[PDB]
Amino acid sequence: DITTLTGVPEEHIKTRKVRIFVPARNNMQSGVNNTKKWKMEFDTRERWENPLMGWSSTADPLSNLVLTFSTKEDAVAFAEKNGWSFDVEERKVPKPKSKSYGANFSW
Amino acid sequence: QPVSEVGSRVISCDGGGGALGHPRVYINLDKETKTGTCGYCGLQFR
Amino acid sequence: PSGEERCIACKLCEAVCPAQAITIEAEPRADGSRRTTRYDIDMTKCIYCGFCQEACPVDAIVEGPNFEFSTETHEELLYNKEKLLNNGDKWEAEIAANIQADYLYR
Amino acid sequence: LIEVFVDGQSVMVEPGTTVLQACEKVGMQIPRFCYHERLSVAGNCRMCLVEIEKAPKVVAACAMPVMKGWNILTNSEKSKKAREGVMEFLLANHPLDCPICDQGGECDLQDQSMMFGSDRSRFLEGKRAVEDKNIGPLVKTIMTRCIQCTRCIRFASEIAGVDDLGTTGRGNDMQVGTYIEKMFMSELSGNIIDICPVGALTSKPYAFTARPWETRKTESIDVMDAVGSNIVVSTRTGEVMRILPRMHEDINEEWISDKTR
Amino acid sequence: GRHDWRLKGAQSRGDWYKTKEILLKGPDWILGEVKTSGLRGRGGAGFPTGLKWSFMNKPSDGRPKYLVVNADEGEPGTCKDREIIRHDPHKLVEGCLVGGRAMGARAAYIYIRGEFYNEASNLQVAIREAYEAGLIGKNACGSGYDFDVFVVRGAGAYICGEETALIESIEGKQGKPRLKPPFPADVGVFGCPTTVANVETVAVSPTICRRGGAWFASFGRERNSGTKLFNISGHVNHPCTVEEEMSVPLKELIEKHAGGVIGGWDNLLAVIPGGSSTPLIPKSVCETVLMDFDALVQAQTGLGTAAVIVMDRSTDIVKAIARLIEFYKHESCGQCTPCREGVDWMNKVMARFVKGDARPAEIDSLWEISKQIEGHTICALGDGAAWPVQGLIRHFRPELEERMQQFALQ
Amino acid sequence: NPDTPFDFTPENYKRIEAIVKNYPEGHKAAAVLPVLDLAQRQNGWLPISAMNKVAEILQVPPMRVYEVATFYTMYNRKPVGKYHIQVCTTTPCMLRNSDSILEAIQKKLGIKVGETTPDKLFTLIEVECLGACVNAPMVQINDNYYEDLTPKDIEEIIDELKAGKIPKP
Amino acid sequence: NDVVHKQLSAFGQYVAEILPKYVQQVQVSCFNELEIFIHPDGVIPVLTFLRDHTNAQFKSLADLTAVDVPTRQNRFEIVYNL
Amino acid sequence: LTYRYDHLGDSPKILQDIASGNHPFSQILKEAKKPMVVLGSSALQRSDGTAILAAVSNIAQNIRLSSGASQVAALDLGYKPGVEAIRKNPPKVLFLLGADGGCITRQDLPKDCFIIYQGHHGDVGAPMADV
Ligand SMILES: Cc1cc2nc3c(=O)[nH]c(=O)nc-3n(C[C@H](O)[C@H](O)[C@H](O)COP(=O)(O)O)c2cc1C
Ligand code: SF4
Ligand code: SF4
Ligand code: SF4
Ligand code: SF4
Ligand code: SF4
Ligand code: FES
Ligand code: FES
Repeated sequence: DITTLTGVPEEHIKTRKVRIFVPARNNMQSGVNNTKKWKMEFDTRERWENPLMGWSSTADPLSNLVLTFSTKEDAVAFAEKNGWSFDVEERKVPKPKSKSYGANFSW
Repeated sequence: QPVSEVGSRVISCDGGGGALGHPRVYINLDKETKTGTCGYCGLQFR
Repeated sequence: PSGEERCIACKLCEAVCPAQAITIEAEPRADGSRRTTRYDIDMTKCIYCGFCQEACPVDAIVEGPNFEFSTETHEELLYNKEKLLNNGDKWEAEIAANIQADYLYR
Repeated sequence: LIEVFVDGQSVMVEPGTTVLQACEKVGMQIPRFCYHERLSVAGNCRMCLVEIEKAPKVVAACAMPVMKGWNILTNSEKSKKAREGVMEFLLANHPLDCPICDQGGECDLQDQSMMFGSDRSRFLEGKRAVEDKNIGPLVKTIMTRCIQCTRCIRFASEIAGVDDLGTTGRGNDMQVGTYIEKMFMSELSGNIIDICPVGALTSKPYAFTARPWETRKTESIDVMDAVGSNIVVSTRTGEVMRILPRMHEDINEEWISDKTR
Repeated sequence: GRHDWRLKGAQSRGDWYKTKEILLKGPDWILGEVKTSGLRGRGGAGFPTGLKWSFMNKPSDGRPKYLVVNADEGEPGTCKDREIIRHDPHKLVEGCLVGGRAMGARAAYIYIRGEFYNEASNLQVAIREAYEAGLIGKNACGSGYDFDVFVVRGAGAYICGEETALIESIEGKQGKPRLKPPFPADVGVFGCPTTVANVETVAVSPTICRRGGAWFASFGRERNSGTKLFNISGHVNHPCTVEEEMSVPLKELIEKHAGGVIGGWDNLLAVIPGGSSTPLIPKSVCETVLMDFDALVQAQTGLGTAAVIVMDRSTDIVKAIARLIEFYKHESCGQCTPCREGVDWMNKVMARFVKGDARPAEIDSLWEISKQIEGHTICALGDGAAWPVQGLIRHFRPELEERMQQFALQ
Repeated sequence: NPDTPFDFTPENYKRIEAIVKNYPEGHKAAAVLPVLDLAQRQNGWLPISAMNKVAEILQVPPMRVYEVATFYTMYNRKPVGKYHIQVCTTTPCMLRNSDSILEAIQKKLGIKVGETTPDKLFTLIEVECLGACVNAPMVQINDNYYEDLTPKDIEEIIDELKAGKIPKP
Repeated sequence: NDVVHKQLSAFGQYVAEILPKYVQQVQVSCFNELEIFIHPDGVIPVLTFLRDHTNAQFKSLADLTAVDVPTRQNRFEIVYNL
Repeated sequence: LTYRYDHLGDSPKILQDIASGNHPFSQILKEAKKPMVVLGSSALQRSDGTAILAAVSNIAQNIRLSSGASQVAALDLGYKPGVEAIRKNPPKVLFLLGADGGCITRQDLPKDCFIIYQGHHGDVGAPMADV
């Protein structure tokens, strides 16, 4: 634990959680590249609206933060070094599937 | 604006001039039941 | 020249400004043409780099020749869409003159 | 299960199975359009051409099953010239609509144009363009941006089960639009807005409202059904924009309903 | 074989005779009689026909095995099958029975162009007589083997000339040819294994089964075995169908069978063997090339199924090629992209060429863009559209260029 | 042709069954192409209702039927004239001067290409290789090749068309 | 240029042999930039010799960059130009 | 439904009949590998839902002998009956969302008009609910 070393206010090592996962493919895309490699998104908090101009004014210190990884164990251990609450999720690689142009012409 | 009409078929609308208007686009006129409004220009055709 | 506005909310002016001064919120025209609802910008954050000037495919937003508009109150800096149009109305012969004199080099 | 060489390294690939699936197994990714797993293979849109280790002419990656210790140079120069070759053809008619087309943020055709397609244009004539075919409350057909990966029909006949829409005509002028004005309503009509390769078919209700690089993409699950399908909700800052399916083998698998969408 | 299309006329060809004997209830020897005959594809494929048919030899697997003659009149310059079917249905029928037996095939559908209505009808009549004599069906002209012919009509689709496209045309699906590797040899119509053959091949097969197949081998070059019909057309004195030895030089067959060239001009000029095959410059065309297809391969050219397009310089070559490419552009379904869009592309340019409005540098790109299609489309029609143009760029460049500048003066 | 009306004659049901027999029992869809021809043989034209009718007969979805109706050239969504002229346009006839032919007929009717005569009896159409390539300029009008054409000859044959009889000459 | 890539290569080998108590690897970025690794304890001794002549009279730090990376058993990754 | 499938008759009829193997369909159900019987939630009401469940359960028993939202969550934690059939009128109902069941009847309301409504739309439940 390195909580004292980081200047981070207690609130945000406490009352919020990281949410490790390998990101899903954008489904509009047929691409696969961005899918791989663990990342460490935090939970969303409140974000209201600017009384003037209608801007999405926001309070939380660290909403936009996000971090890539090569391995999940490294990620969990990472947050543990930070003393972080976490929600590890499985890599969900698609099952391989059989394909056949001629099966379309059975009968 | 008056609706421009041409006896041909497909036409190209650049929004007026070359390289000062919207990207060149061709507005089809397959259906005479409706005008051919330009995507960017907003100018109808038939 | 038709009197129609040029902007078509391809919204990449938002997507290329380094200061991200721009904020856009398009909704469909009743006619069904793409349009902005609240194009806005704030000179408080804009750095006058002229990336927006380059970026627009329909050449809508333009970095105008006017260089003086120092003002009393911060809230005035944060231009609304209507304000930009009024600036486009005030200067149009002028701007069209510059672009006319310049575009070949682009 | 047969040994097969992806460009260099040996791979003990499953018997049969398409060359595409082989390189997918090594993880290298062939450029694609018309093919789609959870759909069906087809020979159109020959953007997947790849070069055999020895046989002089390239073959569609999703066509030929691998066998007998094949080697395949995905990065081979002749393959690359092939891909540029095709891409110029696809771009020979797709209308200059990127700024307005609502697919503009992530249309696969753009990225394929970047990664592979030659940058100079060298078409110098006149694009064909065609009238719209109105279809229902939802989908905003535009066509013209159509590239005849039949895909959507292979969606309809093979999953929605409706075969109302289909290809029509020959050569250029052939159209994936259904003949006759009749509206196509179905419960899986919404998912095509996902499936459609380009902006030729995009959701009217969400149209114009937002751009892909903007929205944050939260993961969760549907509630309109107790079926509990996984999803990617997408919000442009403090407000939901659009829903998309998130693939999951036990349930939705890349699909989603429609009332939920 | 031109005279009397009825069975009475087949008697001039000697009818069936010992055909019942040919049915020894096993292809095999006749199959060998085919393989030894050295016959190759008359569809312009040129594939070893006996080898081609041997592929179906495998013990049934229980799915009924079929046969489908590729009868069509789509290619330009090609009117070979017309007078044939109009004047000798029966030998074609006998070939259907013999070769259908060669597959052991249950049946023989035969697709036609729908334009051939009247003789699809007369064919239907002669086939009806074939049922009347007990020649076909149960037992079928002796030997006791059942076999079942049919003849489908078409409807204005030259793409159906391609075999897999035709198979796909049969089920009521559009003439959109299947992707490889499944084959009619593997999965043809419906789901059952099938096969396809040019009218020449099937009509002449029983004659291989009577007169020696080695006798077939005797003619032409050994790798260009046998004989073939030769249409002659274009600037020619007496245009006509003429079957002939494969090895025959072209100036020979023209200046003999065809009534000769109209002058020494065209001898200097291009003359196209078939259509999809490229035109060739030389005053020494035939003087070099021999009509047997391999000799044309020496000339970087296909046989084109032996249709012949004589072309005098009274006519500009460019107008002809352009109109040809128009003929392609109207027809190619377009399911595979490079064809669908590239062919139209080439037409769009050729228009500028006949206009002569094009800048010269374009031609290289054209020749370049042709390369892009040249191997890629899923079926040969795109390739067939591709080649001739490459030949034209290979050759008659100055005509093009000078046409360009002379327009450029304006 | 507002989705109405159409129905087959009984003799036609007879014929279509007689040819539907020609296909293996597992898949009747193969019957689609010939059947349309008969409708074409009947109406002389193809109202959409007829397509729906055939579709209902073979149980196949109407859309596949439309695919077939459109994909081919011989079918005719627009009404044809009592004599639907159709004529070679591919190069070998051009080498044999098909131009003088088409120009002769055009000089006659005054029709320009695909437009019908107002009398609605003739419909000129330039046509891709008829496959009768061996022979001189050629024309066919509803399944009837005419050959060794001379521009006056065709005119004479339009005359004989008005005489109500034709050979195949 | 091939030449520079050669000289840097050989020189990398040269130092690799002169003092291999710690040079984990002497990768040459293909655009002519040599860059050896060091065990963290080994910093002073290497750099020391790096000023000291043999050819390594690489005087003056250009910089002391500190690339970060969340992964890895130890995240921070220090770098010394010379 | 889009695909070919056998159509049956009426509840107790075809159900209890196949359950007693009166239906020929019961036979094909017998020879079938890993049989799946699916019963919709809609059937569970229909006046006598329990009877329908009993019939389908018997079919399950037969196969084995031969051999060869706001719903499933509550039953994961036993909130049955779940149905409003306990009543016995009980004052002060507490809607989580009366937009659904508020369409039914407000019969307890004359006895007690009060209804806390913890919804997220003004639909149905809100207008007929205090607090
Ligand atoms: C009348 C006719 C038209 C043909 N048209 C085409 C065509 O348009 N495209 C094509 O690729 N092949 C075409 N072919 C060739 C077929 O694809 C097939 O390979 C051939 O007919 C069979 O050759 P074989 O008779 O030598 O076995 C045609 C063949 C015939 C007889
Ligand atoms: S570029 Fe100019 S016009 Fe196109 S969207 Fe951004 S601002 Fe609106
Ligand atoms: S001015 Fe320069 S910085 Fe401010 S928005 Fe336009 S481009 Fe981006
Ligand atoms: S979506 Fe269609 S139009 Fe918009 S960019 Fe991608 S390709 Fe060009
Ligand atoms: S519909 Fe969607 S898939 Fe079918 S062609 Fe048009 S774009 Fe490609
Ligand atoms: S390849 Fe090109 S031409 Fe041959 S069939 Fe497929 S599309 Fe038609
Ligand atoms: S997917 Fe291989 S051809 Fe389009
Ligand atoms: S050449 Fe034109 S029809 Fe035969």
